[PDB]
Amino acid sequence: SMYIQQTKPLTLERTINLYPLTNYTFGTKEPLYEKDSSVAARFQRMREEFDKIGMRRTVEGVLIVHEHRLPHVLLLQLGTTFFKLPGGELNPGEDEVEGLKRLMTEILGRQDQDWVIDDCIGNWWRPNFEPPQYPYIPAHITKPKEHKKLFLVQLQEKALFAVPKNYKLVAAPLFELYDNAPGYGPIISSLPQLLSRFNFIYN
Amino acid sequence: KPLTLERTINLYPLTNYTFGTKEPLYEKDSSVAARFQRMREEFDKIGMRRTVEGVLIVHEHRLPHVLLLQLGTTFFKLPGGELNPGEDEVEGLKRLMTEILGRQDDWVIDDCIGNWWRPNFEPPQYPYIPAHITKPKEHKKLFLVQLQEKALFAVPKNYKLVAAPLFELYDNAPGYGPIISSLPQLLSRFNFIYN
Repeated sequence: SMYIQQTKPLTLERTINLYPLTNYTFGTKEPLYEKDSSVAARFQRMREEFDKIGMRRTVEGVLIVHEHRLPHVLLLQLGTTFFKLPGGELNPGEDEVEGLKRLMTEILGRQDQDWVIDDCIGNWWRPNFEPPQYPYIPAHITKPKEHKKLFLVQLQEKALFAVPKNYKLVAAPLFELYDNAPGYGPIISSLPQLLSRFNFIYN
Repeated sequence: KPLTLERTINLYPLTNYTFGTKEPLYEKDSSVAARFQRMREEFDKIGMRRTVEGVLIVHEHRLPHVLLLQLGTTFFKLPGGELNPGEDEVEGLKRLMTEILGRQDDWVIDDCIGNWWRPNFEPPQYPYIPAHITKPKEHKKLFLVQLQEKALFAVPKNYKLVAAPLFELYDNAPGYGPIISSLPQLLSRFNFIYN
């Protein structure tokens, strides 16, 4: 009866399976402390390291679930108001995906689980030892101080995480992130646009 | 590296392309009111409006620029338009590209870059489907269109084709709208080669 069809290229249509938020639960592991204690000290360390080992390379993972067919991104919350993606700083000679895998495990990994990381979703660059970041390398900037790379991390149907005691794991709908740098910063707030190309299935 | 981890794209100078001039193209709707009425009437007929849009990119001194169509001082748009019922999205975009930028006298489209959704017969659009919206009235799909090394475009008299740098678009929703101004973000995953 039926004819056999191709296969669409995954560049044209990238399909991702999403599962209920209630399929994902977490436990508690030992606290993970911030290396820097202030915004002034954060850019001092960044400056000190740049003179020695060059541009900082950070990688971040975007984990997506659904609740009633609405995509939600998983975020780490430190002390109510500071939201972040799981991820961090690569070591100087470290591969990007392997690095993110190590950092994903450090921050979310159970203690008794392999990460599927096959999609780059965007890049952000920091021209100066200062807050501003851009989804491009700004004109005339030859040595940016940080390169931040974002990846989509696909979840299995069910996952159990272990989260450092000082953090909470939350789930934010794309409509709460959209146009909301005050609440989530310029990177997390633009995930709705960065994620708009994926064809999500709601399982 | 897999194409899902690294898309490498070839960019060429803006001096590798010329503009031509053909006959004026006029919009199917004569006003803003009339534009949202036709959408209403057609949704009754054939359902959700399907539109497709192309992002054509060049470089100027190692800097990426998006090609936009300008309708006099303030109004900017991407090349694209409405698909016919049951039309292939990529073939439809190719038809619409030629209708706009092709002359009287060969588009490479391999990447989807974004999706936008219109919940009501009104201006606001979103890069996701809003809560409780089961019937969006328009679905807009965006593709990176890959340019040949050199090309000749034909631009209708009432339009100007302009090359907009990404820094001009970024965080400039009032100048360019929520879609055009978010193209820097949508293009950030690509690895551009400046030939």
